[PDB]
Amino acid sequence: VRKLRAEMEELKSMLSQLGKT
Amino acid sequence: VRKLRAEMEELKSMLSQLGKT
Amino acid sequence: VRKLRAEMEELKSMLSQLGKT
Amino acid sequence: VRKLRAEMEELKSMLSQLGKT
Repeated sequence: VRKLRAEMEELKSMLSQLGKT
Repeated sequence: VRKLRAEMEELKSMLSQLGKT
Repeated sequence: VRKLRAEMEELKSMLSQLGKT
Repeated sequence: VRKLRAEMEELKSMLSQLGKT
């Protein structure tokens, strides 16, 4: 679940990026 | 996963508000 | 992770609906 | 965790689509 966690970390960045628009 | 969950909850609320515009 | 997956699905569906406006 | 990962990918796709708007 290291890959799982890296995918979640990417998702968080994408979510915060849309949330700053 | 708490921090990811909170980022999703934030975006879901902002989208619901945008849908009332 | 069932509930986190459901929340992702809900958010995905909201984004989809926004993407059709 | 396969289903969580697949839903995450679908969510990321919708996030990317909106960033192209």
